[PDB]
Order: sequence, then structure tokens, then C-alpha cells
Amino acid sequence: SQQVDKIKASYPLFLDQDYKDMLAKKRDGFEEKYPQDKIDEVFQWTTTKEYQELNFQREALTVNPAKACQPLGAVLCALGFEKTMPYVHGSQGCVAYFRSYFNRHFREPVSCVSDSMTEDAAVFGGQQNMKDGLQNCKATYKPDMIAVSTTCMAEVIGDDLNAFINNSKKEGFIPDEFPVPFAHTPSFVGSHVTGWDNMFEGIARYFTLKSMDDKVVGSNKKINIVPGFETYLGNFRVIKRMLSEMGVGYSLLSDPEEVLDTPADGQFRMYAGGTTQEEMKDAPNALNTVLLQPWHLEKTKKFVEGTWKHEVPKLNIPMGLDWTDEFLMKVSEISGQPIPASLTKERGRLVDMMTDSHTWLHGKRFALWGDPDFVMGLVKFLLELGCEPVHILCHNGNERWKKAVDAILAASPYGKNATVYIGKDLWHLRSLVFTDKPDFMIGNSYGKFIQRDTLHKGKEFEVPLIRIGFPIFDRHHLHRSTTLGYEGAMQILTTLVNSILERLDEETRGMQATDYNHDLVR
Amino acid sequence: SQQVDKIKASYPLFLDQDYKDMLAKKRDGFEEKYPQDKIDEVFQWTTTKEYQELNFQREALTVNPAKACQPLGAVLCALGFEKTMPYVHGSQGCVAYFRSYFNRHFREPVSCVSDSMTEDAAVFGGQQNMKDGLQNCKATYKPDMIAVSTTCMAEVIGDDLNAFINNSKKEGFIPDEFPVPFAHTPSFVGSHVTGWDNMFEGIARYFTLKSMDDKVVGSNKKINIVPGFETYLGNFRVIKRMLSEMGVGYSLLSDPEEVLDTPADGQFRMYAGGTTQEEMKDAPNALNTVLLQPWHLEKTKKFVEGTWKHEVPKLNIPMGLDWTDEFLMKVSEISGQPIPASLTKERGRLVDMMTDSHTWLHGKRFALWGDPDFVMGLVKFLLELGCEPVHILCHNGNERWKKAVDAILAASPYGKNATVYIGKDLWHLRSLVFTDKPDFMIGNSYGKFIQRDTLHKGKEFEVPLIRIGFPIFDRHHLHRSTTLGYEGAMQILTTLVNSILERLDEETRGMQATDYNHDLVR
Amino acid sequence: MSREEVESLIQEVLEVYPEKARKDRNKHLAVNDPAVTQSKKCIISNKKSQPGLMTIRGCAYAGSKGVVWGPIKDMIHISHGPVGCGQYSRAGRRNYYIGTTGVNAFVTMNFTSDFQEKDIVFGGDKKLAKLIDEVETLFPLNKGISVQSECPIGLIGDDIESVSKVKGAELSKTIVPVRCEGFRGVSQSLGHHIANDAVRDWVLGKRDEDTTFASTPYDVAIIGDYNIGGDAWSSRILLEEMGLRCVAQWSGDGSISEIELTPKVKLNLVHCYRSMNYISRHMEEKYGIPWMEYNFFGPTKTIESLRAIAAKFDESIQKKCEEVIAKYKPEWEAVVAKYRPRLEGKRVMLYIGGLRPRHVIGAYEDLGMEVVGTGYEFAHNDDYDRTMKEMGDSTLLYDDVTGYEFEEFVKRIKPDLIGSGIKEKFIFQKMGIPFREMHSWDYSGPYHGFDGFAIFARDMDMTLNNPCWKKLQAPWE
Amino acid sequence: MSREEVESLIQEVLEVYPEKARKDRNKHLAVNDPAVTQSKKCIISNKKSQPGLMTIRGCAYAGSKGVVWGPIKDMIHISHGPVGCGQYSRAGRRNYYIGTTGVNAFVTMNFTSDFQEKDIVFGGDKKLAKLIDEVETLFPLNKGISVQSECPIGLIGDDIESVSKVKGAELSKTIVPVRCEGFRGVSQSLGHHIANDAVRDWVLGKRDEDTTFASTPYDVAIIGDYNIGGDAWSSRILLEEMGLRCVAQWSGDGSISEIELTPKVKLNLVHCYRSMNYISRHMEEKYGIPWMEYNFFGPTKTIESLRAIAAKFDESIQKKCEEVIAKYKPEWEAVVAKYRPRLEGKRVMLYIGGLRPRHVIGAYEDLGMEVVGTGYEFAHNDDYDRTMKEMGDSTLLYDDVTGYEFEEFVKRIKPDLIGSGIKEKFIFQKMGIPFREMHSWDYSGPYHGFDGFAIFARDMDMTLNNPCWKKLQAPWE
Ligand code: ICS
Ligand code: CLF
Ligand code: CLF
Ligand SMILES: [Ca+2]
Ligand SMILES: [Ca+2]
Repeated sequence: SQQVDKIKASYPLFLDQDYKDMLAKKRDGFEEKYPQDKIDEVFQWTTTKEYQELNFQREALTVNPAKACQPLGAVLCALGFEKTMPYVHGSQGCVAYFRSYFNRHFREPVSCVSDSMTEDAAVFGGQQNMKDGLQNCKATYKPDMIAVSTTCMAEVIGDDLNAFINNSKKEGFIPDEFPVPFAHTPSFVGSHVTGWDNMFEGIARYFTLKSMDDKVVGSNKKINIVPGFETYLGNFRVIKRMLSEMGVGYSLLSDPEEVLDTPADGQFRMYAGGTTQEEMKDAPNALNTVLLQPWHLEKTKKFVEGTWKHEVPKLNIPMGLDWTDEFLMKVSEISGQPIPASLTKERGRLVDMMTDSHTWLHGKRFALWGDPDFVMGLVKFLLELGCEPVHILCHNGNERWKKAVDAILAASPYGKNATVYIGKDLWHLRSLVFTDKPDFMIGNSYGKFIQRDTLHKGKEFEVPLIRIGFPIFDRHHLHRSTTLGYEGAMQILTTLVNSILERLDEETRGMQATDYNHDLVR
Repeated sequence: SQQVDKIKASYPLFLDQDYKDMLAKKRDGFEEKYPQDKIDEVFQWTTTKEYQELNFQREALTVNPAKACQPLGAVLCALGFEKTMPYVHGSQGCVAYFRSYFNRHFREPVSCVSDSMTEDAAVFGGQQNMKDGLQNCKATYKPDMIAVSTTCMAEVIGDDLNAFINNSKKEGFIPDEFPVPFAHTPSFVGSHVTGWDNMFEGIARYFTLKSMDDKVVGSNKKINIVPGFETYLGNFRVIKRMLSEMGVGYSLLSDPEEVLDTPADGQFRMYAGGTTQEEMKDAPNALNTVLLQPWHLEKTKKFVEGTWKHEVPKLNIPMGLDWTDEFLMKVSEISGQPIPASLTKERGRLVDMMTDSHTWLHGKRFALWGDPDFVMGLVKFLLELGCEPVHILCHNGNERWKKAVDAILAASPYGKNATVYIGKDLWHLRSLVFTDKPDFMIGNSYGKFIQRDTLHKGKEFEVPLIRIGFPIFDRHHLHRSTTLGYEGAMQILTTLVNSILERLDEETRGMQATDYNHDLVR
Repeated sequence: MSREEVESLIQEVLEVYPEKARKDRNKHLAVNDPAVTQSKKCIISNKKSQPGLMTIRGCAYAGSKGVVWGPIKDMIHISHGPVGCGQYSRAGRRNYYIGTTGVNAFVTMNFTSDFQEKDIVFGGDKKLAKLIDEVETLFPLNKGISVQSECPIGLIGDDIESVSKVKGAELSKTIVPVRCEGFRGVSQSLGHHIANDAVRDWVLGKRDEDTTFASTPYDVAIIGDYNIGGDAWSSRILLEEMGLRCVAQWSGDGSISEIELTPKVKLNLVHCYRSMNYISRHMEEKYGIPWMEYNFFGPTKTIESLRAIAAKFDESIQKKCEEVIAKYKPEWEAVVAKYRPRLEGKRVMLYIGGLRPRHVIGAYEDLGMEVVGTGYEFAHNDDYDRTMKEMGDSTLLYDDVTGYEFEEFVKRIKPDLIGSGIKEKFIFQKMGIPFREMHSWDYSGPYHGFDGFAIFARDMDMTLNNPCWKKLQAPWE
Repeated sequence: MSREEVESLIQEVLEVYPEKARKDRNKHLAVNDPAVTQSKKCIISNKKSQPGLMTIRGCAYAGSKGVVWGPIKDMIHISHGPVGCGQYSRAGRRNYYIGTTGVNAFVTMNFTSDFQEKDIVFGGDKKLAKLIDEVETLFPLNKGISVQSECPIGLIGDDIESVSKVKGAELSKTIVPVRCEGFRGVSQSLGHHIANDAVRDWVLGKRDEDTTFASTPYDVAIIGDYNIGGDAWSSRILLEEMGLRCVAQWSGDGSISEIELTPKVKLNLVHCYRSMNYISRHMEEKYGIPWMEYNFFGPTKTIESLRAIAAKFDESIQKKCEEVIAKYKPEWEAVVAKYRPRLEGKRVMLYIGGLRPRHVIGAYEDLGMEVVGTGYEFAHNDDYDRTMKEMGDSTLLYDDVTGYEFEEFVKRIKPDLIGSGIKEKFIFQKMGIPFREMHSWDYSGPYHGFDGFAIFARDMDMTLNNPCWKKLQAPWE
């Protein structure tokens, strides 16, 4: 039933007695459900050190991964170019998923096409799909560039992207001069960030490989910035903002900031802003190239060093105090621009916030996950805050990266009780927050299910989730945030200390039981 | 007892069984406590409509006010001027309290002096305290200006501020030219915002009253901005940023943004930034003067209109969409500067966020409180979001203000079930959120005790607090936020919708009970 | 718009295409003639999508794993292949269930074999067998396993059927191999069909020789309701208030045992025709169980359906039928009274999957609204056959609409409301057009049944009449 | 820093003042001689503040309402006058309690008469009576009312004593008039004395002829512990483990009945000498109850204190005393073992109210730290008498220190740590000096007793040795 003046959605509708009784009868009559005592016993068991050992002995099964597949990253990379259509050569199912995934994180349109390879193309290859697809796409959506990647079907059958595009131009499906950079992006190698790396390297090569002879390093007096796979608008913005306040000439290569944040003013804009073809063509003339997320930009680096002859500085991601400092000093060295009074003051304001909030941050234990550069920057900043990053999980991390993170941990007393996990997933992490319980998790929306699990053992075992990373689907507009620079660190610090205080308020809200410690002032 | 490896602070130390037993013995042995069933009975009674009726009949008792006293506002105003020391003529206890209050909200030093009137000054008046106080202050802390207000002792005994300062200069305690603006600021009239108005009008008068004859309206091509009592750094900053983006010349009169946010870089800065004496002296030459919070700047307005001859525009506080639009359009009209593309875009982005989040916001019911301009602005924005501001409490509001808000409410269907309360306190509001339960409260930290109370009735009656306003003592760095302009509306929107989704996640976190609605995607 | 105006619109929009795409797409766009019973005369469907035109379609894995198998709550479904498909589809569909997730229920979890290159080059059958052992160790209360093939499985020649038979015998466990590789078929639809056949071949006959089930004359199954936001629960309640016994739900909140008990029922009640007509037909051919189509969207369709279902039984169910209708009459009448005047006359365009673009028209009309355009991602012509009678004269129909087409159609027709999917939502909101997700229900619902109708109405109203839509144009231009 | 150097520092700092202030402040600054008995040899205290010099002091209202009466949990305390005082002091002090707030306990609430101009012009006594009626109506479980006078009350000639008597008899309720107007005295201190006298005159003797309380030889009261962060509870536990019965706590977590029962105890245990020596002396004079000073900061002082208290009772308590000391020995030894190596040798400056600037010194020394400067806002010379023996030679002493003085002293002495109040904290953090609040314990605590010592050590370490302090200078300078 419904009361028309206060209508119930699923929650709390199905808590009505007639629905509860109905559901009990469904269960009892037809579900042949394990007895509740057995369900309890098995749950309890899944929280133990014994289960955790069995769990970490897995070799074949993956449960609740914390990574996605390459072409997702290729698409995000491509969106960052002016009037550019991401194009995934392969099966269309993939593109519905790519688009929906990003739709839900950014709450924005995400344009991407497929060339719809089907069973016919599975033995003959997708050459005809490429011809018709490029022609149809260019005619219908009017991009000025089509950036081509692949699904795992096209990869397995061995479609030669280069040959297919070359033949597409040769037979008149698209103009010879129309830009079609490409990259092979297999599902089964690396992760989404690898796809970003591959696509970017493909685009850079497309615009610079054949014209290196009139290039002179430093001749345009700018610094190139390659952001990598980035899903916080605030991070593109903050990097551009700091460089501008320093008076540094720059070119941000792959810049989806505008197209991921168009106004609702009565028209839909399929394309907006983005790195220009001009910028890519001119990029070798920069003083140098700075990689914001070097641990998934290795191929790009190989090309920039080898072909553009830029001496890519050895910088960590500009996250936290020390690494933002280092990024700024390196930028100053390269450009010859001094660090301005404004950034010095911003830095000091961050330090001030640290002094203000250190007593609540001290010794707090975190489980956390995400992509490698993001993860190591989060770790570094936590150590700077006097926090303990006890469970550090990076599903798509590698052994070299793990060595780097272990060295970071060793350089601080706050790293004593920390372990770095690569190749492990959120079912592994679930076990860790049961057996060696932290105070909080820092992670994406999939963490909510771990929080649920822990509360199920008991309120005292609950590990609340702090949402930082990608994807965040169950809160609105967090994609507008910043995690880079002093600004990013200020936001992260604030989020952390106030999550701590929220939880403490919850634990002390009990009238005449715990509210002796429900302080007005903290 | 303690375990050295996991030391317990008060929470949860006093939950140990030996402490529990001790407290039980103290209670039973010596406290002659009402029996728990009587305490339960009375609590239950205090949640009833009968109790509320008794509650709203109070004429003499005030319980948990939502206002402070005038000189608090004077000190904040004064802090907004370059190298200026706030000086409160009267008893020193007041100044210890003003400073601590703001210390705790901004987490920053707050400098202010007293001239420490005691029992002697109670009978002879405080003339000597003013002489010695002004001389000592000037010598010791080296301000370029001393801004003088009063505590209620000085008001009651009738100290003539003007005469006392004049005599201090006449007898050589401070130089004749040393600027000492003043304002009478009685505890027992109005509230802290009134103290702001009085202090500001006093400084304006000090610097312009006697120099009007060479003044020409519009001759400096600036617009004066008077912010009023403002405790969010982001609000000073966002007004300055929007005006700069428009290329509009301006003077922000009373600007404490720098002095309330100095960097931690190894030195303490007693003074930083602020409105210059020259800016105040030159202020009558502006095109016009805009009052950001007109409902507590009436004295200032009468002076600006009557003496500077500026035609102060009839603008609401620039909060929410319509009133930020109106503000920008009026600034455009006065300045002759068009609204730039960047601000039009920012507006459209606010509107995108409203379309993105409207289904979770729609029909949500709020109780809220604060100062009059803040409150009416919050109400307006909530109406724009399709929310119902059902209980609107403004302790220091008046009937003219209430009439204006009632008109705003009538102009929207979302205002049908809304009532405005003036002269009422947070104990009144407590009753309202029991008898006519809203979904959330929007208020300052004192609201936490109402949330506590509601949870005590039951989880299903709990009304979560959303912290916006002043003071905020129990979270860190929220004073860095913005509530004005499109930026402030984006921040408020995000806070509201995510408070909504946080509470829904809590209510659906129950394994096999409510977690059928524990959606990954919202 | 007149018929002629719609035809002109169609040709105009078709003008941008290369000639091959234009001639294909012309066959997939039509102007409704409500007199037409046979749709093949006016529109073509279930064909390959044109390359590069941004179809809104998904794949067969989406149809099998995402749609049909995924909701079965006490089985574990393995996304078999590389890591992408299972991650993007993890908890994207709100197919609601009661259970203890990770212990006896597994729906919102993502199990995957996470193929690396070595699995591609050497095959994944050994990894799959090892995976199944790890699944048994770490999830002992699971009641069966499915293997949802992703694109590479068939392309590299793995033999998951052999693995399923052998590990199934070893562990005495139902392990179901499903060949729903994304390259098969042209859309989600073939995934439905493959999935239906997998249920048929590996699950449905297990209790063929078991006679322990206590049957009654009033046993039914709900076939093709995936319980989006509780849709199936708000349907079930009505069927049982009417005196029927719902032995099974396929597959929202579904258990493997109710699947296995479904051949014991007296009648199959089919909501989603598209996705489960295959197994409904099989159950008629093999067990002699009749099936009938019904519609629980809005009071007109729900009342009609309850009466039609009740007529298949005796006087006692018909009596109960009228009692249910009388019980709910004041409730849905109250909803109509509150919301129809606020929605009267408003025009809606829909674009959804294979059932809802026709099935919800009645609910809209119950609120006095008009559906002026509709279309499906992957319906077949028997669907359009069922659609043209439900739509008004001169209305616009589109099969596998392209992004470009949909945007241009909306621009010309100017609906007051659009109902479609997550990939469409933010596009049309930016145009100043109210949007409701008619797959996920925009995280609201249920919409089925009387209780669902109230929520549907509330939702259409809250969004169409929201203050935000008056604010997209800056007052200074 | 040698004696002559500290004296020179003092003369240097004083050079900025006008002559009157210089001559006054010179008397309030001293170089410690631990041998000195009469601090009046070397320093003056409890005098007026110099106008305009930014004293850190509060007022008599702070000393009466904020400090003494405020914590009494089952009474309702009226901040009588305009709205400011009650609001700034609402829940600023962490005087912890057990109760049901708004129902039977009221500590963190702000009750006020909210004086408007008419109340100033006509007087507030009629308002006060009506207010008391409303308090009775809306808070029927209150066990008494106090009236905390703010500045205007005495200035306008109100008679709150008559109102307290008349309404008190009418309601048969204890209603206590307190003349703690902020213009009285020179600081919080006189507010203490005033509050003590009010307890004496209106509460303490109510049970003088009541002989129903069952007494024992081991009854004590804790006098002058306001239970900051639970300080009195972690003290009480030790006293009762030793075999004593703590009849009353003044006033942290204190009830009016405990107060009324205090004349039945055998011994008064005085922690805060400054704020409650008055009533202790009164109780000796009127009831013959002896009182003694003790110190529960750190294990050395807590142990010394336990032994000294136990020595006032028989051998059975002296034995239990040694048993408590042995019980907790490994715990505080473990604290020392963990934190002393990180704190050994570090130098601290203190500036607090009337007790802690001497009382926590032992606790610092137990962690191997040295107090190199200390001072009080409002202490009297008998506090300084007790101070000079606790401080090292040639350390710096400051009475009613000015903002300027404290800053210059810190710049020259360069302590590793500062312990003071909220108005000081952010000043010295910005200078790169670790700061701990030693009024509020920086929202941590308790610090009293053995359990308190663990938290104390943990806090001093987390702050003094925090990584943030290494980062205040930009690497580019
Ligand atoms: S009462 Fe006094 S200022 Fe003895 S007014 Fe003050 S809770 Fe201080 S040094 Mo705040 S004489 Fe208590 C004090 Fe000491 S409020 Fe607390 S810390 S031991
Ligand atoms: S059409 Fe469908 S969703 Fe596409 S792959 Fe094929 S079954 Fe799957 Fe999978 S891993 Fe990523 S998302 Fe693709 S490229 Fe391969
Ligand atoms: S010294 Fe002390 S705190 Fe000061 S007033 Fe006097 S009792 Fe009170 Fe009160 S209301 Fe405001 S804060 Fe003052 S000016 Fe009057
Ligand atoms: Ca959006
Ligand atoms: Ca600060």
C-alpha cells in the first residue's frame, strides 16, 4: 500500500509488514535457503585469519577487482583533444560500458563510437568495419580528429590498425590529411592506465614523428604537461592555475576539463575545449616535458625522451607537501621563473592546517587503494600528516613500483606497520580490514561494500569509507575535487580530519552513555 | 588501567568495567539522582506538542540562544582594517571571550585589547583606563589604527567614548593625528551583527565625515563593497574574484581575509592585509556602495546614502542562483562592465549540478538557523533546489525581515509549509524538530545537541545536522568554505545532496535487512 | 506534427549519412499507423548496427550476464575473460534481492578470471578449473556456478563446456557454461536467447524425476521481471493477494531452486516477452505449461492484467481479483488526483531496450500524458508488432536509434520529458529537457504494480515540474 | 640561561612600555630562586591588569559560572544579564559529567535572561522571577537554580538576593544568588572566592541538623577538581581502590546533594588550592574537617599524594595504598619506557591559570623534560610561594603576562614545547613551536592519575615530535 501524501520508495516500502511477511514466505517456500545459523557461521569464518590465508592463496580467481581495462583509458585520453571522437575498433558492447562508466562518475555526456564488429568480422577481420566506421563517424558527428583504440576481440584476431586506416584513406573512405592517430589497447595487458599511456603515445607520434627535422628544444619556451588518466576536474585546473600564477609557459597535453564540465545553458555540446592539433605538432619545441603520473606513462616517456629529446625530470606525482614542493622547484629550474609569493603563502597555509589538525590525525590507521601514482601520493601525504597507511593496495601495481613505495615507507617512522600489496583485489582487502583493522578506508565506491561487511560483524568492527579515487558513483560532484598540489592536499586533509570527527561524534552521541565526550569544541 | 600500545582517552576509557562500576557507586551513593524511569518519562514529555506549547509561551527565559553580543561584531569588523587593533573599552573578561570564540572558529590567533575597567572605573568612569590603555596599546603592539568599541559595563555607566578619546589626545597620551575611530556597542541592544554595523559606520564617519566637500561621486571609478559580519574566508575571496573577473574596480571595506589566514612559516603576524585608511578616505568617490548583508547594515546604509550620497542598490545577499544573478547584473549596470563569458559559464555549471541532483533534493525538509541575511539566502537557495525550509529560526531577526522572508516563501510552492521564527532560540527549535520532524538541520555546532536529543528518542527520529553558519567548532577548516555566489551555491548543493546520500547509505547498510537498497550508483 | 511533417523530418535527418548508412537507417525509422497489425510493412529491426554511428546498444554478455543470469542470487557468476566487462557491469543494474552478500548471495560482487596475455596465448581452461576450486573453497554456500563468456573465449577455442561437465561431476555442482561472447548476435538480445538455452540445457530439467514438490492449482511463476528497484516484489504481492502462489521469480531476487521448481507450476506469467519468451515456449513444449503476457505498469494495465490472469483460474481467484482491485482503487485514484492535473497534456519521448518502450505507455496515459516518440535498442519485429497498437497515430518510431538521430528528433519534436538511459540523460538535461532514467528508474522505484504507480507518478512530476528547468537561460543572455 | 641573562631579557622586553606600565610590569616578572619562601621578595601578583596590554585573563563571571558553579550538573545556572557571556562560555570548558542533558543534567546548556535595554533601564528582578517560574515549568527535574550575575546587575541596583529568597520559599527550591559581575576583582580569581561564599551561604548548611547520612572513617571529598576530560574520575578511581569512599566531587561531575553531604566527611582533599581553599578553610572552622593539598599529575606526585593521604587514616588504608601503587607501577613504567626516550631533555614553557603552572611540573620531569619558564594568569603570592620550590634555579617566572612579553620571552628562550591556552596556541604554532593546550588538554585527557599519565605522555610526544614541525620553511626559502 501507499499513503499518497508520503509515498515510500523501495526503502522503506519493503519494510511494511505485508511485504516482510511476503518475503519470508518466498524464502521459506521456494528458496531452499541455508539456515541462518549456517550463514552466520560462514560469515564469521570469512572474517578470520584462517580464511585470510586461504584467500591470499588464490591463483586463478579474482573477486571485486580494483582496476579496469585498457580501452577505457584510451577513451579518456582521447576526450582530452580538441573536437576529437574516441573510436574503439572492435565490439560495441565495450563502448556502451565505457560511456556508462564515465557517465556515472562525471554525471556528464561521454561521446565515443564503435565500429560494431560482429561474428562476420571474427574470421575475416574488421577492415570493412574500419572503412565504413571512419566514413560514417566523420560524416555524422563531424569530429576534426578520430582517435582509434581496440577492444579485446580485434586484438585477439590480430587486426592491423595501421594497415586498416591506411587502406581506409587509400580507398577514399576518409581524406588523406584527416588525423587518425591510433593505439593497440588490449584488455588483457596491464589496465585502463596502460590504455591511457598507449593512446597518448600514439597521438604524440602521429603529430611529431615525421616532422622532427625543423624542431629545436626550448624554441617555444613552454613546458609540456602530460596528466595521465585523471578523473578529478580539480587536478587539471590546479596544475594550469599554478603554472599560470608562476608565469610559466605550458601546454597541457590531453585536457578534457571543458568537455567533462559543460554548462546546462540550453544546448548540448559534443565537443568542448581540449588540446589542439597545433599544440601536439609544436610540443617538441618545448623546453621539456613533465609527466604528472610517471608510473603509467612509461611508453610515452620512452618516446618523449628518444624522439623529442626532452630530458624528462624524475618527479613523483605532485601530491602532498614534499612532492608539490619538488614539482614547483623543478618547474622553476626548467622555466627560469621563480616561485611566486602567492604559492609560497599557499604552501604555508597548508602547513598551518597541518599544525591545526595534527592531534586528530596522529596515528590514525588507513587501508587504501587506487592507481599507482595516486596511491603513492596518498601514502606520502599520509606519512606527512603523521598517519599510518597500513594496508596499501594497488591491484594494477608492479614490483618496481612496490619497491619505490617500500622505500617511501622506510623513510618514515609512520611506515612501520605498513604493507604494500600488488595484484590483490578488494576481496583480499576485505580480509585485511577484518584481521588487522584500520580506523578508515580511503578508496572508491566499491569500498562501500567492505564497510557494510564490517558493520555486519559489529559496530565496533565497522571501518568507514572515505571516498577518494575512481569511480565515485554514490556521491554527487566529488569529481569536481582536487587531489594534486597544495590545494589538493588541503582538501584531502580537511576530508580526513573531518571524517575522523564525524565518526567520533557518532560514537559519542549516546545520551548518558558516551556523550560525556560529545564536545562542542574539537 | 591502560594498555601502553593502545592508550585510551576519556572515550573509551571510562567505558571500562572498573570505571563503570565506580560511576554507578557515585550515582547511587551520593547523587540522589531521579530514577531512570522518571528521567525517561520527562524526556518523552519534552518531545511532545504539549511541551512545545509551554515552551513557546516563554517570555523571560532564554535557552540556548542563536546569537552573540555587539562588541563581538565590532572586533571582527575592526580586524578587517590594515594594521588595526580592535580595542574594547570596558571589562577584560569580554575580550578574553571574543578572542577565544573566534580562535576556535578560525583556528587562528585573534588580536584584541581591553582597557580593563574594574570596580574603581565602575564609580569614577573609565577615562583613565582610556588614556593609559590607548598609550600602552599604541606603544606595545604598534598598530597604525585603534578601533574602539564598548563592553556593557562602559555602556551602563555612561562613558562618553568621544569625549574620552578627545581628552586622551588633548593630554598627549596618543598623537592628535593617530586614528582612533569608535562606536558605542551595547550588549543589550540587537546582537553581534549590530555591533558590526555600528563599528563600520563609526570608521566610515571617522574617515569621511569632515572631508566631504572635495568628494565627487563616481570619480574613482570603483564600487565599494561592505561585507558585514562574515566568518567564511571563501566569501571575501569569491566576491573579490568575481569582481576582478568582470574587470570591475572595487574597494572591499573591512577585509580580514589575510589576517584570518596567515601561513605557518616560522613567524607570527599580528597584522596582515586589510582595508587601508586611504581606501576609507577615498570611499565617497566611488560610483556607489553595495551592501552584501543589508539586514544588518542599516546604520551604515543611512550614512552612506545621507553623507556619501551614494544610491545604494536594493540587493539581497548574493546567495543562490537568482540573487547571484541580480548582484552581477547590478554590478554590471553600475560599472558599465559586461558580465564576462567565464561567469556565464560558472552559472551554467551551477545549473548543471542542480539538474544532476534535483531528484535527491526534491521535497527534502529542513530546519535551519543563523543571522538574517545568511538565513534568508539559504532559504532562497533551498526553494530554488525544490527543498522545503519548514522551520526557519532567526533569533536576532525582526518583523520587517520576517515580512520579507514570508514574501519570498509565498512566491514558491516549496514555501507552503514554512514558518519563520524570530526571537526564538535553539530550545524552541528543538521542540519543532520533534513535533514536526524535518529530514535535516542546517546550522552551527550548537545544533549537535539537538541531533543528540533526537537520536535519544530513536534512530527513526534522529535529525542529522549539516554544518553551515557560525560558529563551527567541532569540525576543522570549514571556515575556508564559500556560501556566496555561484561557487558558494555549488558548495552548499554538494554538501546537502551528499548529506542526504550519506544518511541513506547509513539506513540501507543493514546486511539482509535494508541493504537491498544499498546501491553502488546514486 | 502531421504525418508528412514527421516524414520530412526523417529524410532531413537522414541527409548527413553516407549513402550506405542512409539507406540502412531509413528502414529503421517509421511514422506510426495505429491500424497496422504487422510491423514488417513499416519498420525493420534486430539487424547489425552501422559502424561509427554511436548505437546505444550493448552486447550479448550484457544480455546474458547483466540481464538474465546476474540477478540469480545464490549462484556465483564468473565474468570469464579479461577484467573490463565484469567491472563495468558490477552493480550497474538494480536487480534487487534479499541475501547475505559474499556468504549466501553474490549478486553485487564481481567474480572474474581476469585474463592476462598468457591466458590468451595458452587458453583459459586450466585457469577456469583452478578458479572453480578457489570459488568452492572461499564461497562454500554458493548453490551453483555460471561461466559467462567474454569476447576472447570463443575466439581462442577454449572448451568451457568440458570444464563445466568435468568440474561439475567432481564437485557434484551445477556449473553452467554460457557462450555469451560479445561478438555474437547484434545486441543484448542474442544474449537473452543464449542465456535462456543455457538455463534449459543445464538447469531446468534437474527435478524432472522429483515428485516431492507439493503443488496446488494456483501455482504460477513470474517470468521476465528482474526486480528493478523491487518491481517484482510489488508485483508478487498482488498476485498472492489475488490467491495465487508464486513459486518462482525469473530472475530478479531469483534463487536456483525456484528456477528448478518452475516446471511444477500451472501457469507462466510473462512480463518481459523479449528476454524470456524462449524459455516460456520451451516450458510449454516440454511440460505443457501455458504462458501468458501481462503488464503491471499503471492502474489501467495492472487491473486488466490481474483480471486476465484471474480468468485462467476458478471463481475463487476471480473473487479475490475483484477484492484486490477494490482494495487499491482509492490508492491509485489518489495518486491520479494528485499528479495527473500536474502532468496533463505533457508530451514524452522514450528510448529503452526491448519491453518498456511500449509497456509503460499506459502508465503515462493514466497520468494524462502523451507518448509522441518511442523506440527500442534491440527489439524484434514481434515487439514492434505489439508496439504500434499501443502508440498514437502519427507518432515517431525508431529502431536502434543513433545518437545523432535521437538528438535531432528531440530538437524538432520538443518533448516536455524524455525517458531513456544513463548515456542519454545528461545530454538532454543540458538542452533544458526534463529526463527520467527508464532503465534504472533514476535510483527510485519500484514502478510495477499499484505501489509502483505512486512512485512513478511522484517521479515524473518531481522532474518535469522541477524549478531547475526555468533557470537555464541567464537573465542577461 | 644564566640569571643575569634572564634579568637582562626582562629589562629588554620592558623597554617598549610607557613608564607607568614599565614600572608595574617589572614587579610581575622574576628569576626563580628555589630557596625563596616568600615570593613577595621577588614577584607581585593578584593586581589590576595594565590597560591596553592584552592580558590573557578572564573575569569573575568566568571564575564563578565558568569554573565553580557551571560544572554542578543537576542544577540550572542562569547567565543573568545580556546574551554575550553565557554564549561565549557555553561548553567551552570540558568539565565532564554523567547525566541526561536537558532532562536531569544541564551543564552544556546556556540558560540566560538575555537583557535588552528595557531590562537595563528598569532593572531585571521581575524578569528574573518570571524566568524562574519558566525554568520550573520546562525543567521540572532541576534540583536547584543558581543566578550568575553579569556586569550590569550590580551596576543597575538589582536585588537578586530578595528574588532568590522569595522564589526559593515559594518553590521550596534552593535558588542561589551569585554576585560574580565581571567588573569585580581583577580576574577569574575573585569569581572563585565569590562562588565559594555563595555555596557557603546558600547550600552547604542545608543538612546541618540532618543526621541520617551513614558515615564511615574513610569518607573524603575531592575539592577543586573540575573533571576536565574526566580528570576527577581517574583520580576518584585511585582513591577508592585505596579503600576510601569519595562522598563528593567539587565540582566536576558534581551534584548538589554531594555538596550538601560534604560536611559529613572526615577529610577534604584539595587539588585546586586557588579556587577552593576558601570553602576548605570554612569547613575546618565550622565542622572541624581538616583539609590537605595533593597533586595527581604524573606518577611521582600521584604516589607521594596517595602515601600522604593514606597516612591520615589507619594501617589498613596505608596497606591498600601500597597495593594500588604496586598495581599501577608496571603501567606507568611502560609509559616512561615508551615516551621518555623521545622527550628526554626537551624544554617547556607554561602559562596557565592558578594551579597547573606549578602542578604539572613533576609530570614533565617524569618524562625527563624540563620546565624553563612558567607563570599564572591570576594566582596569588601563596601560589608563587608554592611555585618557587618546584621550579629550577634561574628559570623564568611571569605573573599576568602580556601578549608581547610572552612572545618576546619565547623568542629568546626557544622552548621545544609550550603549554598554555586557546588564545596562545595558534600564535606559537605559526612560529614553529609545538603547542599543547593545558586548560582543555587539546580535547584529549584525562591527565590526572596513572591512566591520565599515559595520555599525557602520548600527547606531549605526538605533538613535540610531529613531522609537521619539520616543514615550516619552504625549501626554496
Ligand atoms: S579551577 Fe582554575 S585557567 Fe584551578 S580558573 Fe581555570 S580547571 Fe586553569 S590552571 Mo582554565 S586555577 Fe582549574 C583552572 Fe586552574 S578553567 Fe581550569 S585550566 S585547576
Ligand atoms: S563486447 Fe561485451 S563488454 Fe565488450 S569485451 Fe566483449 S563481452 Fe565484454 Fe570487456 S575486457 Fe574490455 S570491456 Fe571490451 S575490451 Fe574486452
Ligand atoms: S566582564 Fe565577564 S564576560 Fe564581560 S560582560 Fe562582564 S561578566 Fe560578561 Fe557579556 S554581554 Fe557581551 S560578553 Fe561583555 S559586553 Fe556584556
Ligand atoms: Ca552534469
Ligand atoms: Ca590555523
